[PDB]
Amino acid sequence: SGRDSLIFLVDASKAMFESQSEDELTPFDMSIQCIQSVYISKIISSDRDLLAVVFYGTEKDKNSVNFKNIYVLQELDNPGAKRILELDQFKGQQGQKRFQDMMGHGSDYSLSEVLWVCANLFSDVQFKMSHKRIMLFTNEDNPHGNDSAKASRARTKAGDLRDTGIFLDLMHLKKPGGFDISLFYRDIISIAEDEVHFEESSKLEDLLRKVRAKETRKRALSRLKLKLNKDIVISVGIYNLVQKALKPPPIKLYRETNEPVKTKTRTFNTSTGGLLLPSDTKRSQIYGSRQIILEKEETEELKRFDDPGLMLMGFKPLVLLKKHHYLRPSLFVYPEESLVIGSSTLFSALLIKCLEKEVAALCRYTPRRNIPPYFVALVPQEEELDDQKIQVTPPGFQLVFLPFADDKRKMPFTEKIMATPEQVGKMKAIVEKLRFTYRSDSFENPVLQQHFRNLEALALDLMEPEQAVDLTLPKVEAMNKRLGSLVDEFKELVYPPDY
Amino acid sequence: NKAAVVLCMDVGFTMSNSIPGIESPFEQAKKVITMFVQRQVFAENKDEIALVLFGTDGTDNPLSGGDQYQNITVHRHLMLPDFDLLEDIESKIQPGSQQADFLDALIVSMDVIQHETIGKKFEKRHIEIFTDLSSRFSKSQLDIIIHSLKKCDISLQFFLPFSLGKEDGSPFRLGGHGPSFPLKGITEQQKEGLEIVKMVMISLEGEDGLDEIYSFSESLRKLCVFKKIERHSIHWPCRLTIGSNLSIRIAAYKSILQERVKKTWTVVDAKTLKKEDIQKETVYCLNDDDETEVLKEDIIQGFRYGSDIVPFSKVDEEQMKYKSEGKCFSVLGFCKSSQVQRRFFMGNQVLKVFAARDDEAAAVALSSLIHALDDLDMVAIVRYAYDKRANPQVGVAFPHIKHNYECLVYVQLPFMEDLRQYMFSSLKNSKKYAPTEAQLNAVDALIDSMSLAKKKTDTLEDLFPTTKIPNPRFQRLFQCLLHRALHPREPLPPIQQHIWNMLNPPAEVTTKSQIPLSKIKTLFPLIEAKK
DNA sequence: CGGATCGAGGGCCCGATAT
DNA sequence: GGGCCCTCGATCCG
Repeated sequence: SGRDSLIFLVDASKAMFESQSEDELTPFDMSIQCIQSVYISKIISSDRDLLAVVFYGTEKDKNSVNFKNIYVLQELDNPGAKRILELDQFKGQQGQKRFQDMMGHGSDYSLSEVLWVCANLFSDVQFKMSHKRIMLFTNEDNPHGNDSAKASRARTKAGDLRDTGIFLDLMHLKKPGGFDISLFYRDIISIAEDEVHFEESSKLEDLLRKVRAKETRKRALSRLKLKLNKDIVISVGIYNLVQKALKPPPIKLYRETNEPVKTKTRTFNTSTGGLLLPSDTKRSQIYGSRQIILEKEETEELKRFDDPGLMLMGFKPLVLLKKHHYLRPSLFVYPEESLVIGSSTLFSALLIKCLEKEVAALCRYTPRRNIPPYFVALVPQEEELDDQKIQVTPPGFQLVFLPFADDKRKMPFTEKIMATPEQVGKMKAIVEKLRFTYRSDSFENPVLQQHFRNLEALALDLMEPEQAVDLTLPKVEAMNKRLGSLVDEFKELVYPPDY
Repeated sequence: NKAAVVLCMDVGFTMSNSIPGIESPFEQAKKVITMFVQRQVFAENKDEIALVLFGTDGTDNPLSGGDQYQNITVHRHLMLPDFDLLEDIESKIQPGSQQADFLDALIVSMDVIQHETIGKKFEKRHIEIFTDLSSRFSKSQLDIIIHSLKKCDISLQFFLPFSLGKEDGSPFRLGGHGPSFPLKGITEQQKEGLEIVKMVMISLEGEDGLDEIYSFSESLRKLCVFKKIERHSIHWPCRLTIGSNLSIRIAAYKSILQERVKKTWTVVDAKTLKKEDIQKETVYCLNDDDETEVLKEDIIQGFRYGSDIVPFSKVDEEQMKYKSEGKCFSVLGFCKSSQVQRRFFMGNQVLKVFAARDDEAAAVALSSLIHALDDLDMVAIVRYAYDKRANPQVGVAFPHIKHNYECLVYVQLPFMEDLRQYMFSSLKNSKKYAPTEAQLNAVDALIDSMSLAKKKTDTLEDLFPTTKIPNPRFQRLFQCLLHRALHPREPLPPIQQHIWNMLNPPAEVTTKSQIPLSKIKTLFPLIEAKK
């Protein structure tokens, strides 16, 4: 385990304050808002990651070694309410005025010194940095095009950073005449063994989605063995790409110090009063008069069936897998070359041929020791990149949980009554008029949004609490505006009785 | 939901005749009966179970006029099953040497139901016959048997060692999928008995009555044995709001819901064996540098907001927290089927939204939406909450039309916070991991050889329907619980072979896969990580 | 060092219920 | 009494 370090580097040149002739906010405004959004999400998520905000090309310089035109607004530290409040002072057109007043802009910088300060910022962290990452927000496709020396020194220092283990990711912004990687950023950025690059960002939603993709390093939920046969065993990593985000658990404090209180739940005897050993305890189940006694080992021994891992059963065509047989949220299977070498090759061959034949790999999934198995279907998932070339669907297998005979519940038999084609045609018109585009990120959890809005407001000890509006509620009035006559006409045709 | 079940087991000599590799139909039927009774015993459902054995050495029966229905013993009268009955099945009941008329035994079972059900005690009446049909029989009272079954409203279920279905369609592992009965084991006498069994089932439940005749093997890997005594699912009403004036009152139930352990393991003392002697006390000590005991009253509630720790008492929380607008099924909108991908499904249940019972206008109003979404290939994005206290959900509502029923299927979808975005390395163009044409043609032969589907009929037959197989957790738990109740000195028994046989794919798939697996082993290199 | 799971809390319907 | 739902606590791996 370890704490991740993330540094946000923002360009503050004249071009950054230009709304590059579109209705979207200037790249500087886009950057500041994106940074703020990441900070809040990092507070919401259960991650210890350390964040930092560094500006370059500013007249006022504030940094460790006093390099000209480098302002380190925030050092590498935990996300805070106060930090987001500081970022809010630069958000917007009103925030842009505040930025130009607090610190200058459009000053001659030196990317070599900029990366030098950033690296020196990771130097000053004491806890083990699992991943070191710098995200450069800029709209200048060829910086130091005029200065040859500054450009070569920057290329050299970028190489020194990659050799250290620091990741360099470009957040290229709207540039008149497009943004060119070949001019600059092509050699500096840290690339991948498996290759090329997302396209230039024009909307904040696109920047945030690209930022959030490389935001946190892939964290495998479990590393299991996928046994094709007793002798053919490849290693796979199970990742939870969707996981229900819940309200953080409360912390028990003290009325005066307001420091955390540790809870020690001790189990002891009634007759004696002293702490009881686990060997002296047994498990019981009483059926009527009979009492069945089992040891803790026996209660776990009965749970025992397969060893942890995935056991390939065979290949079932996707048509047989029904959409209504969902039990628990699906997982993502990706190979793990780190444990068994040659896994990725067989995994790739299996994925390609499964997609070609439109068939899923049926397995007997046992996540941990002494756990009963469950049949899962590894559905071949093809890679999808959006127009910004951000990976919307990673390539691999979706672990679809299949229910047992016990999980399928009996249904209450009702008589089939079919509607006339006129009523269906009218409902078709209603559907066609209320048609809309569904996005996975279309809605925000109102309970969480309200909880963290409340904590933010209590956190500034002055803010009244921030009322999150439930996005899950329908635009009633907009829908009534969209369909006025149709609703009453259909209501008269389908609902003729009064009641 | 109560029900009188009488299990009519053939214990005749022919049940003892065993065919090589296959457990004798007597042991097979015994395994099935034990499977049924174990579930009925440990979940403590009020259905009463009686046991009649036909082909016994002796005669213990209420119908004995003119030495009729001889060698039939009512071992257990209709009453709540207990551990003594399970112990008797396990070892006390032994196979007999005579043969009886299975229809005569059915009449004995009917007399049990007719007399022990007085006072409308049972909601459902059910008889389960376990025989091999190798015994000769008389067709004399068949017309009366059918009449008494209908007038008494008693349903039947037959269990044979071989199945009829693959008989008409044309090694051995019990509970396995596929080769679970010798095609060469049915006799002309068994065929004759089968034709009468078929006719009787059709006379009682129509054309679909034939689906209630199972083989012992498949009966072990299904829950069909409880089908007739299964308790109806609890449904609940709400209103599906498609907009103003367009809202439809519906009644939904949980279509899929993970069946979990009913009984809980109570912690007791090894000597006294009572939980009461064990007591759990909570102690508070400081989490910080110092571990001083913290007073339970002075403890105040707090929540973390990143680095800062803000004290927020439960009193203010209830007031400041998000107040849900109430339980509803309001439709947010409609989108194409392609936009909703199964990978985004969330929650731990699937809801089947049916039209409110005894409501014609709502039944048509819902049918119209179902067919409109089906014909247009569209779905409905809705907002759901079971109660005003429950947290709001956002999910998919798609049409689901079959010949008998019509309904909408709700599955919860994710919130922005729930979604997780990671970047995985591409494989389509991984220069380092791209497989050779021979490697791909080897996986091609493997997938073709290991196919779990069979498509004359030109219809696709699933050879490994997992949704029909019961969760091994339960029958394994019942096995161990009974073994400890009857043999306390002996340690826990191993997993019964039929459970492994029912969990593994059909022998034909395993045999077919042997050759391509050996070719891919050599073609696909596997090596352990050490350095 | 997070998930999955499992007690033990909480709040609405419904046959016996003293009224 | 039965189903429902939510919130912690105890159990194991990354």
